Amino acid sequence: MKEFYLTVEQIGDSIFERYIDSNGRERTREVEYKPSLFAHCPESQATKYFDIYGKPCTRKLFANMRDASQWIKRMEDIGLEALGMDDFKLAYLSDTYNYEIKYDHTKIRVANFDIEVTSPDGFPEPSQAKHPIDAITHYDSIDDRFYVFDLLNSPYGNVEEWSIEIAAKLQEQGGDEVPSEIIDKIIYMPFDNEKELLMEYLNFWQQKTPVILTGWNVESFAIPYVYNRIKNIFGESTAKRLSPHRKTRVKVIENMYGSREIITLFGISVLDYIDLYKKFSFTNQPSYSLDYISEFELNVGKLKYDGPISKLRESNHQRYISYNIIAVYRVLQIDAKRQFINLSLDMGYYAKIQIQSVFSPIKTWDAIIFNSLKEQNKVIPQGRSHPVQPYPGAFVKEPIPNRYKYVMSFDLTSLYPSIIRQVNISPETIAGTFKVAPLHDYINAVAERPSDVYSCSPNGMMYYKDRDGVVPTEITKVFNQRKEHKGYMLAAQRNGEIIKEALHNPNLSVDEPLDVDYRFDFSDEIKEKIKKLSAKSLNEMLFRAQRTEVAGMTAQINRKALINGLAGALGNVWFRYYDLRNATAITTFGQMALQWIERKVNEYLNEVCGTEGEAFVLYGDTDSIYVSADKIIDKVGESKFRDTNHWVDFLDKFARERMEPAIDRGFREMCEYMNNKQHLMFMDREAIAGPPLGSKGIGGFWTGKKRYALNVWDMEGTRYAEPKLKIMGLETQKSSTPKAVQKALKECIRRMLQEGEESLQEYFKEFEKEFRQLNYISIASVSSANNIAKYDVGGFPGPKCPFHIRGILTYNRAIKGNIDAPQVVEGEKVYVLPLREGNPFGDKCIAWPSGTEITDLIKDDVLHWMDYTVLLEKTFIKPLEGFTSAAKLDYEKKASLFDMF
DNA sequence: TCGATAAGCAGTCCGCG
DNA sequence: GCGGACTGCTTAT
Ligand SMILES: Cc1cn([C@H]2C[C@H](O)[C@@H](COP(=O)(O)OP(=O)(O)OP(=O)(O)O)O2)c(=O)[nH]c1=O
Ligand SMILES: [Ca+2]
Ligand SMILES: [Ca+2]
Ligand SMILES: [Ca+2]
Ligand SMILES: [Ca+2]
Ligand SMILES: [Ca+2]
Repeated sequence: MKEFYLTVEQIGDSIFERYIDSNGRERTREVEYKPSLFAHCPESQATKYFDIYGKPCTRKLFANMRDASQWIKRMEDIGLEALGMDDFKLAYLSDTYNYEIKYDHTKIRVANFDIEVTSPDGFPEPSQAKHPIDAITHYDSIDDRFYVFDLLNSPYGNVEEWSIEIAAKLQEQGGDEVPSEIIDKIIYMPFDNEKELLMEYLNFWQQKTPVILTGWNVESFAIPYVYNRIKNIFGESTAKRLSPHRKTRVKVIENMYGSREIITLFGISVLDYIDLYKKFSFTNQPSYSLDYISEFELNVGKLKYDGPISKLRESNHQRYISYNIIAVYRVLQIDAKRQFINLSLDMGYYAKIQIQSVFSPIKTWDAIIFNSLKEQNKVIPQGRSHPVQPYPGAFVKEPIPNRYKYVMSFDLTSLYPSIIRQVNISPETIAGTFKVAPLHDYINAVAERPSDVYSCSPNGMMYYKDRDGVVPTEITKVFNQRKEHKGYMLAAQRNGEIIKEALHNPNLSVDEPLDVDYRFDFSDEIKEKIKKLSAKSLNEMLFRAQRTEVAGMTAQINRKALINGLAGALGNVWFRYYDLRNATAITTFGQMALQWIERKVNEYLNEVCGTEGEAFVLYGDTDSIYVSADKIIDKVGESKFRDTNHWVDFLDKFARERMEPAIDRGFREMCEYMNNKQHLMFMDREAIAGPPLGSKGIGGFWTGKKRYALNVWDMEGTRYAEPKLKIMGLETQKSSTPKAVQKALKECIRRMLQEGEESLQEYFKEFEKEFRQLNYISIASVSSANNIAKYDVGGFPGPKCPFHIRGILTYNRAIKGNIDAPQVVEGEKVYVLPLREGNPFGDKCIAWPSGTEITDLIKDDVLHWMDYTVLLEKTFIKPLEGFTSAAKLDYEKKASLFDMF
């Protein structure tokens, strides 16, 4: 097999590399790598190395990496550019793996672990590590085993061995319900003392050294705790055995308001799953506790136990260990669904970076571009310092707030990367500038044509047309990957809808789910078989289809994020290729493209309708337009349609056969006007929206920019079994909105769009009547909590204290003198509830850690004093008033002359 | 929260005769 | 009461 790296590090003048050799074995080597860097040289000096601008360079080969680094410093002292890849391990990988890396995941040791630490005096600080580690569960992907290290004797209590038999039993049998599918994969090791546990853990680690190390909060808690605890008991040298090269570093992570420490383990790639989830999931969650996320992702119930976690080991060691094991498994289950480890491996090996560098789009692109240029013997420029400067972004149209009955939307494919490719925007393709007119002059095609030679953006930039820049070349490769995965995602989605339709008529039989590839549209044969399947088999196929869609989503949306990240990186001062001329060339072109096509679409539809100056485009944001289709429907007449699907088909046909060719013509003209390299503005129909045929539903409404709701029948070619609400920006979509209120507001919107005013009024009256029965957590607002200390003046709110911070201060006074009470953590999220006048907490609100029940000794008081009236007005009535006033609708029935009867 | 801009709403402070 | 200036937070793209 072809060899591939596992990890790479620079330690002084050595590269330490772990890799898989040609026989599939894991090996380690130390290489005295001699790096090369570059200086510009005279034209008269023959060379094969040229910088990205075609200027000749001489290669300087250094005796060692320290010499190269020192040379860079002296070049800065002299005032001359030191060219080349200054991150020597990236150059090492580029030299050692000079081919497309083919990796085998089955050879990569992926470790998932979780520790338990009993602490009687609050949160066990990892930097102090003053309490015994009393459980470790460590799952190894190569062995496919859960290794459980269980401390039986502690200063906080001596316990009996954990029982695998009780663990397996149902909770209704007094068991822990450790899933049957992992029971046979548990290797249980009890220990008489903590020293023996840790020494054995280190020996085990030495034998089965993680390449990828993950878990939940492992980077911020488990790893620093283990390192520091071992350091405290045994000394530094023993603690450093967590690194295969025996090198570690305390790394200070700084943010806007403070800093924290993590432990860098040289020769390991830590991908904390909480951070993978935050980067790759495109959710914003009210809580990031593993129980919360597990419930959300997997629909598994919260791990239930009695009493505080600090007393769980002594009271119920059996459950304590079982829950530690289950916690490790839950992360594996989330990964089986979301496939973020797979994604990280894919991207990391593609870029030829340390796998953990996938968190950095700048590092990822630096390596991709470096490797690409190196293939041509080209030499990358030195990174430079730049002052942070604001720059303009997208255009967003101001909508007229209203109901909008029939709506068809259109959206440009991968806009910013398509602009880069079309215009040919790259550091080395800049050709010069032209004299800019106001943007509206380009939008209306009245400005002078920018160039007859070069490809242009309306920000004034011109670009070469003779050859693709490296940025366009490399962005295209990843775009093509993204496109393939999006195809699989949408097929799985369409396949899901076929199964949903079939589920209306399940067969009374005993059968099996069909063995099918959900990434491809179901054949006629598969469709016929599906229509004969039981509900049991259909539901299993639906689950599998949806899992396939999720896998496709992960792969596509994050490749989209990477390519959009390249466009963004051009506006980040830390990027080697930072250039506001290029960043603004993209964003300004986008503003033109949107408003240009708004004009073209209005012109086309006014022509087909025989009108003049009417606005068919009601809204647009960045690269999308929303077109009022009322007049199109009315031209045939609603009476002519058999059912909802009939007019959806009609609009689908109209969009594809009439509107898209008109849009294409408009963009081809724009390409000519800007003299671009290649026409790549591809705007396709996205949504078809409207009320159900014959209903009083309003179809859709806008309240303002980035705030709208549509009743969608078809999305990008997926024809839904049931209409789907596309709600953007409204409170139903905000993690800050109480859970039960999101739900209520969504139903109000559903009724508005699908059923009409009277239905909305019926629901509102009921919610208002019953909402005080809702669980307090379900009606609590959510907020991130920053700068608690800034606004804390002797335990009371300082000037300008935010509402949620005031709530935290209230909580802090209420729990004062309790080392056991859950502390609000700076930077994390809180639930917030308003309090009625004259409450014993002495303020108008209280807040506590999100994803948790408020502590028992104040819970009863919070419940008694919760201000339901304020809660309803602020979170429910105010947003609903916004929706209905925009839609020109009343949520309460207005008095009429009929009331006389 | 270590790892592009536009723009919405909640809330504080305080003016607005 | 509402709005503008400002902070804080959370979206859409
Ligand atoms: C979502 C997103 C978009 N954008 C910019 C770049 C996008 O090209 C542009 C439009 O966003 P989208 O329409 O969401 O995405 P897209 O056009 O890139 O891809 P597609 O429609 O094919 O799924 O907005 C960002 O800069 N960062 C982001 O995170
Ligand atoms: Ca735990
Ligand atoms: Ca788009
Ligand atoms: Ca599309
Ligand atoms: Ca059937
Ligand atoms: Ca879009």
